[PDB]
Amino acid sequence: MSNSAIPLNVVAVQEPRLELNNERTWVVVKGGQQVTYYPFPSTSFSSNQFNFICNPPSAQTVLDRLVFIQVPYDITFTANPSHAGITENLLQPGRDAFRAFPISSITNTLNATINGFPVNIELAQIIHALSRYHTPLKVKNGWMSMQPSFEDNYQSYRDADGANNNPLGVFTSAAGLSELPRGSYTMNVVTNTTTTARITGVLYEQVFLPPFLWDGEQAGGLANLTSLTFNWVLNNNLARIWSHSDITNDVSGNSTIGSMNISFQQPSMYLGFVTPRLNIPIPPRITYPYFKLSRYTTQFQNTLAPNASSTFKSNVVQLDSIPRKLYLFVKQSDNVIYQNLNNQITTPDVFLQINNLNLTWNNQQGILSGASSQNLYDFSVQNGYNKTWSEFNGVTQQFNGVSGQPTKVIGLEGGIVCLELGKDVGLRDDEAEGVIGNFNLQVQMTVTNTNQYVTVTPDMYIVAVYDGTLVISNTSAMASIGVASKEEVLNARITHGVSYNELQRIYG
Amino acid sequence: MSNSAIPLNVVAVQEPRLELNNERTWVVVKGGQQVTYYPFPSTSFSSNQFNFICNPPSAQTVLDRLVFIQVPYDITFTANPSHAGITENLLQPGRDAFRAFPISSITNTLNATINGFPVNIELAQIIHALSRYHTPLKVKNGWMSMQPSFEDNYQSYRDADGANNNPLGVFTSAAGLSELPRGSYTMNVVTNTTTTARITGVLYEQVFLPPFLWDGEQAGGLANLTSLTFNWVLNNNLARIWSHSDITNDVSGNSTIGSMNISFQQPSMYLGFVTPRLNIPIPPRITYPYFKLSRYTTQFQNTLAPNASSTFKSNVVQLDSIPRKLYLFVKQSDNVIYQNLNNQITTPDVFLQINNLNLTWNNQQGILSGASSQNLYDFSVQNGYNKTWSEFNGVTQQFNGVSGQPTKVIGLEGGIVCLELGKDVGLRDDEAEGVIGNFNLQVQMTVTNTNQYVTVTPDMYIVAVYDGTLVISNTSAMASIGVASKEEVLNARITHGVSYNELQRIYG
Amino acid sequence: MSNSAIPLNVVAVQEPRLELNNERTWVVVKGGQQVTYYPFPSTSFSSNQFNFICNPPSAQTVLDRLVFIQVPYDITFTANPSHAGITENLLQPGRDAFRAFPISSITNTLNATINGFPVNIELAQIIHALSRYHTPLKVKNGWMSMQPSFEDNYQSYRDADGANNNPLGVFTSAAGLSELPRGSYTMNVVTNTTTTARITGVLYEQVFLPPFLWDGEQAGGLANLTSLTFNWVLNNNLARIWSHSDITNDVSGNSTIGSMNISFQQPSMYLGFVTPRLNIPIPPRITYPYFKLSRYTTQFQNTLAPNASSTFKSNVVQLDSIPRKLYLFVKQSDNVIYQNLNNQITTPDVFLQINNLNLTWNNQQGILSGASSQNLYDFSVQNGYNKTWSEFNGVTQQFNGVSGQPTKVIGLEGGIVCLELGKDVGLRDDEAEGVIGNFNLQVQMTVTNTNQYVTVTPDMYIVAVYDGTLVISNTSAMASIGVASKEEVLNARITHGVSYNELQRIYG
Amino acid sequence: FICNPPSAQTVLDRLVFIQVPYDITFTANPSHAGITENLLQPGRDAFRAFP
Repeated sequence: MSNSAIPLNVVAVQEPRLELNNERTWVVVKGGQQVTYYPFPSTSFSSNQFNFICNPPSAQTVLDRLVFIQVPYDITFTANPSHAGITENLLQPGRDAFRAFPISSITNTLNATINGFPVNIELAQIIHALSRYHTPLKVKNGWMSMQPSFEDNYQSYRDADGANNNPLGVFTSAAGLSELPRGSYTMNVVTNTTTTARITGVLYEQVFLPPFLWDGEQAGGLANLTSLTFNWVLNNNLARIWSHSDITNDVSGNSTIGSMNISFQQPSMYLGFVTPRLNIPIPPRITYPYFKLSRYTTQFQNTLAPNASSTFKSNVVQLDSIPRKLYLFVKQSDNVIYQNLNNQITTPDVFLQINNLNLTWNNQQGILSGASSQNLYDFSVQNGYNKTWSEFNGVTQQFNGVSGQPTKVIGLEGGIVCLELGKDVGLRDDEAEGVIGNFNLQVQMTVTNTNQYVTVTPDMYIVAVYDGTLVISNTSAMASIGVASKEEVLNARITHGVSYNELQRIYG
Repeated sequence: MSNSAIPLNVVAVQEPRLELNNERTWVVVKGGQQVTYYPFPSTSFSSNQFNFICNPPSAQTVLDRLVFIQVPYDITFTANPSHAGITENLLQPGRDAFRAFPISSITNTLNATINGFPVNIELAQIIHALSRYHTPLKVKNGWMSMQPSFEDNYQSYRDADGANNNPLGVFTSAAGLSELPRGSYTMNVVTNTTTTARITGVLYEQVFLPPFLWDGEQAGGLANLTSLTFNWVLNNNLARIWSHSDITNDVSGNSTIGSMNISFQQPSMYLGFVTPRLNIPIPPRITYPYFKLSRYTTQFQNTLAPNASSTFKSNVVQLDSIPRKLYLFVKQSDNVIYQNLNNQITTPDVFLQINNLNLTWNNQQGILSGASSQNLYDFSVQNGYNKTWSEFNGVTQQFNGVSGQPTKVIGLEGGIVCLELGKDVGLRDDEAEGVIGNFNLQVQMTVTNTNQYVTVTPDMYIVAVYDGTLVISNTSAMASIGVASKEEVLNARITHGVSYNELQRIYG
Repeated sequence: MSNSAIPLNVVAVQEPRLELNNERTWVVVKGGQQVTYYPFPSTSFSSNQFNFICNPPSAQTVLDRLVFIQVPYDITFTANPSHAGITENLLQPGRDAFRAFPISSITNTLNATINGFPVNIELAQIIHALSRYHTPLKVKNGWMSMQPSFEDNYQSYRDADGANNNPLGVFTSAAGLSELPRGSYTMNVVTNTTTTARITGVLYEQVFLPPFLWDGEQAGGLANLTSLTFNWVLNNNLARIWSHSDITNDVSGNSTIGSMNISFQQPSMYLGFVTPRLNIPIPPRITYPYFKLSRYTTQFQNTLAPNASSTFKSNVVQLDSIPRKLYLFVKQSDNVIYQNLNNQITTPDVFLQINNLNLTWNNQQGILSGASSQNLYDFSVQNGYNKTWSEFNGVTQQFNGVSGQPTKVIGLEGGIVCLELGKDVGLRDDEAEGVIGNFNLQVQMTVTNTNQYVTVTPDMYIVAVYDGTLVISNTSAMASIGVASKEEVLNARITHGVSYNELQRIYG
Repeated sequence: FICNPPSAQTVLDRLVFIQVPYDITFTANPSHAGITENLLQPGRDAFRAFP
């Protein structure tokens, strides 16, 4: 073992088939009596907003972390003059089902308040970008399963048809043990005929936003609470619920659908209070890890079309502590596409293809000054991108064998680049993930439009996410955002106790 | 770090791109010399039952856990009178296959014995429930691979044709890197015509039993046995092996296929016997974990069709130990569907969707009642259920273009629950999962038949599993269940050292 | 206690739902300042060979391990007389793509000298068999996604279309969240008509060989080089880079395609150097792991068609030391398939099916003699083979319903049996996977041809990874095999601390 | 009907009932036909109890 260059300690291991002797230990798994599910109905729900107020039955019963809300709906579509003619029923087999995920993609903001202190997300904007990280296949089949979940891979629905991974298709055509397309999801059709269609059935969505979870892995649930309350509020159009594919759109211009009407009925909310065993006691005061996500958008001009390039820069945005990570991407601008039921229904949620990023921390100019666009797709994947290199930089050259119509090109969805802040960006001496505060950040990346058909006005985004502890001791909830001392983030002993692979799990 | 509401300890770990220093030892992996595999041919195989006896090469051998049996078969179908025609070829491309898993669904029971003490899980029924449960896609493409294993997901084959996820499809049409359909299994067809078919082949099955694992993890193999012996008994019906879609049959319940005859030849099992290094000694008395499964059933003789709901009580059952975990699924009941070749060959293995399951403990009444079928699906995907929410509570719409024939619904698959008691049942203090004191349960559950065409008569199953240690020593095998004493569950010190996500991989 | 003498220890773990006390420690993640990536364009790249010279900035700046090289390319074709004609575009919708992975398959060898001492791995023949091995579904969509990736299942491209997993096909037809067929990759198509076609893109390639990677699973990167240099040499033929399917070509028959010219444009590597922070200091000399990939090959004069079997009887190859792993397969021979192009493009890379393997490793002289050909597959899969058993030993029955054309069999690739040395082959006591000695092995295996059309002329392969540590201390790089000694290997005390799946990860 | 108690300090009285407005259309099959009496008959027609 020694005798080669440096000497090294020697150790031996056992091929797994035979331990055989090692100390065997019998382990009993304790769990407090009375795990029960209590469904609260909504107090004071409205078309554009819902409200709940749920009290854990008693102080000292731990409430688990996964929660969700089921909301029954309805819809009616109507044929409009004068799309040149309509033959056949408005809804088609492979043409249309919900956007993914339907309820939250309409939500403006979701605020929840716990033990008297409020904690909010901004759901409408974050989710599609947040959704690609970092669901392994196993976990897209996990809890994700409840709402429709197939992310829109295609840059314009029209071209999707008629394909095997067409994002909105019938349950058949899914290949065995995979993600089923959005059109698989079930609901009644009261009636469906030319000139009119009515449809109805109850659909679930998970509450997102920390400390509530939506992933593989469980964790210790909040207790001891005295209050809770979950206020939604949904942005005003409500046409973004449904999807469409423009193949069926009339040749000159117009659509079959305009216009549509959406309901909701009282929606319940499902949570689970687990009281614990008398003998084992639970601390008087206790601390949970809580993240806190923010968005910053900046629209740019002029629009680029049909597939040309340009550059964009952002004004300096100053933050209060290094965020855990920072997402970036360039979406088709919202100010456009909120015209018309038609546009809102037809258009997909995919980004524009980043051909190079250059960003700058205060006092460092040109981080990743000349990093391969492709090399950006290298990390993450490292933080969990989970979609082939072809999705990233999406354009697929597909050719046809006949004389002599030229071969058509498909836009395939741009990328969303995420750099973990301490690890990938690089960071000065005596600074760390939750230290405070006040550094400036400015990012100038360049984008190519890929989408063939439409002239796309663009827009940039940034997302931050902050590491933060939150102590909740009944009755109150002080949550601090700078939890590490500058002089104690320098000179902390290192440790090979925990592998950095382990931290990859605890996420939000 | 401190300066929080509570002071917390600090440690620093580095990003993985540079460790870079630590004490990195070299490591020799030393497992015993002389591995080998024998092919024991079965003395006294008949048409009803197979039976082998296998003794280890000698003392000082550790038999490895993975065991499997291979068995050359032969089948002749014959066209029946007088559905004719009958035009075209008996057997079609994506209409016929084996049923998955074949030689396991036919066999009644599989008793083996170690050192004189007989362990034995009866196979029929149980396999179909367990198969779905613990396997993910990485495991499925491992050993599980040998037998046909694309488990049925269409309420009836009739509609199944011909989507890219048809359970009995040809190997072409299964996406790359997914579960392939049952018609991909090599069998060589000496002839296929109208009025005649004959197929020769050999097929592998994985002995399923408590001691053996059938999943990829490998753990110490049974040392140190002197004798071993297997025993399979096949049900006399034996036509259950083949599966065959409805579509071709007609005009009215006339199926082409009736009736075939199946023979077998000379089945042989394979065991792998390692012998450990002479230097390193193995203890004279070892203790393995040993799980014991046993299914209780009550069939009620009522019918419901095609989509009505109702409810039934499973009926009292007394027990001495609380099981580790318990499954509960209402399936289509076999007293019907065994008469006629017709029913026997074409009816798929799926179960009925559940609306609400409500269990009652001993004197509890009780319990877990108020949990939406939606919430019932949360646990488990937590112990690994591996299907979407779509397949569970399975019934899905399909849209229909052209005017004005109505859109048609498609039944998908049944939902099969499972709740490890301590984790999901809730339990009175002093009662770990696997002690011994007297208590009894009954389970009542509402259910709906979702399949579209046949009157289906239900029944129930409750499959419990008990934990205990089986101590193998030379020469004998004591088995103990309820190894903990009731006083001992109180006053057992909690260890943070072990974690719960580990115990999911120790199953089971 | 107790109750299972020998009585065992009892520890009680908590439910995952509730802890709720244990040491919550805030973990400051820290990695040194200023990561940066720089693209190294080659000077003296030529169409036949190309080579880059790229040192790190200084000593004491850790160099990352994943490196990759992108190469812009230009290809034109010409219509081949006298199959003509010949209607339709040369290229076809799903009859043509890149062979995967392209750059490596065409390149004869590749040498990357570290800190002055050269390390090289013939790349042309090794990669195809090593590829199938260590890649899960997660990783296939991870880094490796960058080049065309989808591997060959069918034995003759001719048959496969139109199949949902036919390896060359447009993006549509590929189901969601899976390995996509090689057609979907990008290439600007400038002109395509009968009698010509011109195409150009920029295609990526990971550099392969140790210490670089690969499966990430990122690890401690190389520090501290002073110089680093890469050369590739590319086989003269160069036509091997394209694919094609036999279906298009004429009956006799001539191929529609011959001939074609390929070029390159500046092609450039990409590698990023972190630099460490002032607080934490990195050692003067550090030791990495490192493996080498030998290849030994022997070919036989006897041919066998269309689907008959025989045996060999491999030439004795003598091995320098016990090697970590061995892969041994029988492929179609390289002597043929380098003449006349048509076959050279048409032929796929799949192996032949193994019926019995029996090899004389260490005076045992019978090894795996009587182990069922199925059994090898399973034991190998314990090493990650990631392909369903059906495809290993590939031959598949597919029948039809038209009276009365005979059913046809498809050839489906063979397997590549691999056997880790301590775990599978067994070793005389006193032998470990590192230890230097002098022994030689001679394989002896039967093989059956499966593909229906061509007369295969077979040949053997045997690949092995040696194990040893390499120590980089500027400016030096002594590498050593056989680091542990024989007196040392025996007597080495075994740990229970580290386990075995850990030793599964550090593969390279 | 998902309804919430007003204060949770107010006892809820035990008798509860619902009311459903409803609408039926009858029509005659041919044959039996015909038929010459009103499709609803003075003494031969009612709701089943309790409907």
